Amino acid sequence: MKVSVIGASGRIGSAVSFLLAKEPYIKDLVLISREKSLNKLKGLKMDIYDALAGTRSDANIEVHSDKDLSVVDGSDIVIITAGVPRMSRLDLAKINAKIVGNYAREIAKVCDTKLFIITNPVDVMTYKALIESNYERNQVFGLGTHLDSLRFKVAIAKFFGVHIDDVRTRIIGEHGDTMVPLLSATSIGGIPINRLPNFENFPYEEVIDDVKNKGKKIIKLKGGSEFGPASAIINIVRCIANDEKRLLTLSAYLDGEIDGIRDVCIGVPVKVGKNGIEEVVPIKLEDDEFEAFRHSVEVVKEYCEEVKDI
Amino acid sequence: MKVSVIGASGRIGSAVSFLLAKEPYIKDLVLISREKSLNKLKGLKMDIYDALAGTRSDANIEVHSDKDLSVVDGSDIVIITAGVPSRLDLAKINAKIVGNYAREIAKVCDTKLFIITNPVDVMTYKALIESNYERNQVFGLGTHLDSLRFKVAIAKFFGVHIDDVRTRIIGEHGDTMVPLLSATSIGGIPINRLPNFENFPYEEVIDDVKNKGKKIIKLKGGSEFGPASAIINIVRCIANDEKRLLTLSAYLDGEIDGIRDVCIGVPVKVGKNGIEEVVPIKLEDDEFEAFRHSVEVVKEYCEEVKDI
Amino acid sequence: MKVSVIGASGRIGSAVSFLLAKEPYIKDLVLISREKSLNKLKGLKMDIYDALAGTRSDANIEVHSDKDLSVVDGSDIVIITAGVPRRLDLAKINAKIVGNYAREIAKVCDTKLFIITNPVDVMTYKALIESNYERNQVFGLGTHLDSLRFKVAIAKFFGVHIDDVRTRIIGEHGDTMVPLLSATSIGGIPINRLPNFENFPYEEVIDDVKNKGKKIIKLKGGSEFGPASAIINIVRCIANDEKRLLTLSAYLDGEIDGIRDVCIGVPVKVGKNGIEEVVPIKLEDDEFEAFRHSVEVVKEYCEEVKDI
Amino acid sequence: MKVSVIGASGRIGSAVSFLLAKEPYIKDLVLISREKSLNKLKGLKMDIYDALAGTRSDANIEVHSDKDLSVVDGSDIVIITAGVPRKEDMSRLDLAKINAKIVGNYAREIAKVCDTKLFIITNPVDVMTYKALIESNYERNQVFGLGTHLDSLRFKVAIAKFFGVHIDDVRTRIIGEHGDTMVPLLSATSIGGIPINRLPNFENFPYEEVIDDVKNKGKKIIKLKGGSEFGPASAIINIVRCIANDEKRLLTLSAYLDGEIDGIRDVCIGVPVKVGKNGIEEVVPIKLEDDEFEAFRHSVEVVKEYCEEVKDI
Ligand SMILES: NC(=O)C1=CN([C@@H]2O[C@H](COP(=O)(O)OP(=O)(O)OC[C@H]3O[C@@H](n4cnc5c(N)ncnc54)[C@H](OP(=O)(O)O)[C@@H]3O)[C@@H](O)[C@H]2O)C=CC1
Ligand SMILES: NC(=O)C1=CN([C@@H]2O[C@H](COP(=O)(O)OP(=O)(O)OC[C@H]3O[C@@H](n4cnc5c(N)ncnc54)[C@H](OP(=O)(O)O)[C@@H]3O)[C@@H](O)[C@H]2O)C=CC1
Ligand SMILES: NC(=O)C1=CN([C@@H]2O[C@H](COP(=O)(O)OP(=O)(O)OC[C@H]3O[C@@H](n4cnc5c(N)ncnc54)[C@H](OP(=O)(O)O)[C@@H]3O)[C@@H](O)[C@H]2O)C=CC1
Ligand SMILES: NC(=O)C1=CN([C@@H]2O[C@H](COP(=O)(O)OP(=O)(O)OC[C@H]3O[C@@H](n4cnc5c(N)ncnc54)[C@H](OP(=O)(O)O)[C@@H]3O)[C@@H](O)[C@H]2O)C=CC1
Ligand SMILES: [K+]
Ligand SMILES: [K+]
Ligand SMILES: [K+]
Ligand SMILES: [K+]
Repeated sequence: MKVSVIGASGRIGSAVSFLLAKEPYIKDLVLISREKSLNKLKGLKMDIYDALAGTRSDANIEVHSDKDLSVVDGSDIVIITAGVPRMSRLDLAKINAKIVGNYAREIAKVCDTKLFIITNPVDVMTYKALIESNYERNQVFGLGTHLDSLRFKVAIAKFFGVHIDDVRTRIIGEHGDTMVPLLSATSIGGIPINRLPNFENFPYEEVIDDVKNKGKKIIKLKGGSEFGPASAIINIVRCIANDEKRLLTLSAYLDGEIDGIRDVCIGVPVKVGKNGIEEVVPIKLEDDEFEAFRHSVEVVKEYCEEVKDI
Repeated sequence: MKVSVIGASGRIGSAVSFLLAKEPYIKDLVLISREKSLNKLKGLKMDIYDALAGTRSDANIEVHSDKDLSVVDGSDIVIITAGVPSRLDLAKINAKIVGNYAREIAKVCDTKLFIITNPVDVMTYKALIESNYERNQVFGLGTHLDSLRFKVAIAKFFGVHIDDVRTRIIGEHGDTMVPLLSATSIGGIPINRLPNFENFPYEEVIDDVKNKGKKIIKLKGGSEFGPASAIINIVRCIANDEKRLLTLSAYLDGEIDGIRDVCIGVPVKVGKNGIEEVVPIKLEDDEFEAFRHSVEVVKEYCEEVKDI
Repeated sequence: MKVSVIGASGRIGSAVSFLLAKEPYIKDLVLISREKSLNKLKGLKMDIYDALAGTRSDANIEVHSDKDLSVVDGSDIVIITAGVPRRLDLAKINAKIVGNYAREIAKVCDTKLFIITNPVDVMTYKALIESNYERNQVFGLGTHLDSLRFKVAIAKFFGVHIDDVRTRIIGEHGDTMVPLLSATSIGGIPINRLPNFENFPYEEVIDDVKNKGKKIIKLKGGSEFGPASAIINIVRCIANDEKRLLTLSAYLDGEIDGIRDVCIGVPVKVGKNGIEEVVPIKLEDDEFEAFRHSVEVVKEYCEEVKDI
Repeated sequence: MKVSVIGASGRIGSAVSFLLAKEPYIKDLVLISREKSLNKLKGLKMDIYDALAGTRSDANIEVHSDKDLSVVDGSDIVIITAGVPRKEDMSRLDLAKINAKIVGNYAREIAKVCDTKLFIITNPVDVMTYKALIESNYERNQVFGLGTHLDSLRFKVAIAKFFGVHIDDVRTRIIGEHGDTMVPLLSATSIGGIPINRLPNFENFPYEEVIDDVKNKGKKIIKLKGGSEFGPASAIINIVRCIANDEKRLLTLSAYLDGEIDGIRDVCIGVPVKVGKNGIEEVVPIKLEDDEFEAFRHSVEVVKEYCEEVKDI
């Protein structure tokens, strides 16, 4: 497999590149940056190679500028982590829709691939990448409410005193304040947490608000999330690599699977495999959660229109 | 961690010895068998060693007989996979086997006993009584194996990676299972809230699970790799103190409806101290009743093999 | 990746199937046996599925007899473990088995043939000829396993992790082995330079490495976990195009001292396309002479089975 | 296992915390920082936790400051990545004097709390490891640094990218100082176990150029990206794994010598060390060639001079 990370010079880009080179199935890895940042990537290449030596891993890392994206040909996934530093949730959306749109257009002129969008707003940037690439919807997806579901997993596991991996929850909709945390998909060991001791003392609304404000807290404290997002990305790349056909949650295009909702890219239950988003699974939603998903689809559609012509 | 396997010459025993030797935490593995089978273990130690050479692993594998169980001293866990393949007959014969091994082990050291011998929910109770060990240290691999088989059948009907399925079965490792369809979820999403669940043949699936052990015994001769890997998950949770909610044959002292004096498959939080608590999950109505029925039948068998 | 295991009902074939399904790249695994063992395979498929559920792995296992080998088409690799277990007579018996299998596999598709049947060098040669496959596509697990056994012996005498040891044995998987002390290392450090090499019983250890197969057969009934894990390493090298310098039974076409028309254990670069290169390392005169003798006997046995 | 990373707010420290949290044997991870960097660690703990949610891992990350180091009590290892940024206007002696006080104060206060292993990453790593062993008054088997091992992995990268081989198939050793007095052991350099002198095309290996590159690779990574993080962090994890699972592996680390090599004593320098549950369990005295052994004597002499220069800091 060959994966090209556009934005490898950044925080998430560099972490994703190192974790990706370690991945056994990743043979070739193309690190793409703006020409000015290319030296930062040279030092990433060296650093990653050193880690590969101390990880019993190997990869052909390959550092290029963004000038000619023909270096991404043969790549099965092009992870776009490139984003301007932040200026509202709409303003950065116009700047980053410019960036992601140009990257998707040029990538599509060069080859056919799966575009993994990490730039924020991730649902709007995934929609912009799909629009400008003219790629089929199975090929363009963004890491969205999955990172939120991982932060939720942490909160639940720490409260219930279990290995973080034993918790498995799902949050759909916008990677933002209009999240739709599915408490019916929240379980420790496959057992719904409502049926577990002390769920009555679980501060769910506090925990969900904290989950919503965790990205901001990490920006304010360290300067931005890097390892959490990067690990979440390696999961998706591994699913695509080994055709694992897994029910995951990704920002993908809806075309009537869930309540006839179309013309948007939002967090949805999807079956990921070698062909990207193979199907948007229409999981049965409670009435209150389905309403919240409709609302997040409304806000995301408004934002998507504000950058459709960018 | 030092783990001793009693019955390593068997199907499950040899598979579990190879897998445990590969585990990084396992530093000392003590294989044990009847003297008449000790040579089969001497070969096993060799073959596993070569496997360790080709898996980047290392382990100090000692091979001994069951005549001096002092070799199990220092064993964090002792996995008893020893036993012969009439139900009350297998419970009585394997109860002599497991009870003797537990008594002798308890005279050597204070370890945790992982009973794999069948009837597992009864051999686990026999091990606990004949050891006098604290309840938290004796546990058995019961409904967990059945839950992995159910996991397979679901993951194939719904066309997902098996590991995206996560289910749970409680009660007896036997025809009185209590499968928790309310605790069956793909991606955390209950199957009841998933497309095509209507056409999921739950009843056929659970019946095939009930007899999958007998069908492997008929086709291959006995479950070897499935049971072994299931053992390694428990050994890992104990070694790394993962404090995970699993399902094991464990002693009940009233955590679930005052049910006591029974070792049965239950939700248990497992860590460095074996069974750390019997978590009383809120069961459904039909489920809790099939669980009291499984506790009833299992208590019958435990009585039938108490004077053994 | 799709791999077919021809001979999966066997001891080695079953361990190889369980480990191959557990691998993340193996998406399809086609287990093939004679009709008389097809049921044994359908319980292996079940048993492995149960392990895959307990190993967070998944795969699509397909069980078929050897009657119609069209079930192997699409395989990147076909691992032939089918073979009468254990001299020249065994070569003839298994040359018929391997020759017919390679003939019918080559009539079904073009694939890589990983040959485990013994005499592995001779059987790899017979597979190459009877399939008319390219020489980069046919290879066997030969002296690599001897090197892993030498690895165990060295690591134990020197008190180091088994994986810290790295040695090379070339030539035949047998009594014409050519152990290369010049390549035996610990941490990359040649063992001669290490402390206490003067006390290492090299000749006794190599004699033991040669007879280790015979001893595992006498004590347990045949090697399975060692050879299976070794096979996994080779399959993984192909599946990830690791381009690792390994030792495998491969066809020589003059890379080493103009030695040709033989499939013998040699240093090769394994990758996506199989034997990408036979690397002619600098062998001492003594080692090279032993390699020439080994090649001689292997060619004698290869001629004795040239029409079988 | 409980590992305390002092200096986790940095590049090496944060990378190492993330990897250690993922390690299955790490149950407690204590991240320590200056009081002005504690927020940078509370963001780190969160980020790593999210990573542990997406890596099927779990750990109890506790975030404290360097004021009270009674928080590291119970640690099997304390990895000190604390160090000053090497500004261009800083000599070797200047950074040695600056980081000798940092490492010495941390060693003294960590010893006042408990008895643990001190994994020194701060450069000059040999001199800092020596200062930490001295000011901790610990057993010499318990204090050890990451030195020529990283230079060895970089040599491995340069070898495996020249010979067209997987990186892990190359195994080489560099002993001596994590610096210009390095002693690369071409005797201990191999591919698949085959010494590389016995390999096709060793004639054209630019070994001397390669070694000068491996000697300046850290400086180049600093110039380009700002400092290595993943290389040293992964190497650190390898050492922690050998200690935790008692693998008894022959590694190369900065360790104290008490005569194992030609009566060379009173120096923490890069040497072959069998690492296990008890840190440096033996300094293995491998048979170095004459030129190699002279170069090692030289590296020891220079490192002893650096140590005398920071003996009273
Ligand atoms: N929803 C999710 O899952 C998450 C999404 N994110 C998003 O991912 C992005 C990456 O953030 P992060 O990497 O942490 O921060 P960085 O700012 O460190 O990454 C910025 C990267 O984007 C590149 N870049 C900046 N401006 C432009 C431009 N005008 N044109 C092209 N490339 C440009 C930078 O190159 P240079 O080196 O020249 O600056 C650098 O490669 C952010 O947009 C962030 O919002 C963040 C966390 C989680
Ligand atoms: N808990 C679970 O989910 C499962 C448990 N099992 C149970 O575990 C046991 C092992 O099954 P399996 O290994 O597959 O079958 P095997 O018969 O292949 O293994 C038998 C093993 O038990 C030992 N053994 C047999 N009889 C005695 C005896 N009288 N005293 C002491 N040791 C003895 C044997 O030693 P020797 O070779 O010397 O006879 C050998 O080690 C069975 O009781 C089986 O029912 C099996 C599968 C599922
Ligand atoms: N070089 C290596 O690394 C090693 C290679 N080996 C070799 O591999 C072979 C298998 O070893 P092992 O599995 O332990 O032996 P087993 O006897 O345990 O299994 C034999 C397997 O070979 C198949 N087989 C036997 N005879 C025939 C035949 N006439 N036609 C087709 N298939 C046949 C069997 O099918 P069925 O089940 O129907 O009988 C079964 O699949 C042996 O030849 C052995 O020498 C073994 C160890 C080390
Ligand atoms: N042994 C090897 O091969 C390698 C060694 N290193 C060495 O390890 C150290 C860390 O490198 P790196 O993390 O990349 O550099 P950074 O500057 O990125 O991080 C420096 C770290 O050291 C801490 N620190 C700085 N000054 C002091 C002080 N006076 N007292 C206590 N803590 C302090 C910082 O905390 P704050 O946030 O307050 O600044 C921060 O945690 C350096 O000394 C470097 O030379 C690095 C790589 C390889
Ligand atoms: K890789
Ligand atoms: K081990
Ligand atoms: K698989
Ligand atoms: K951990």
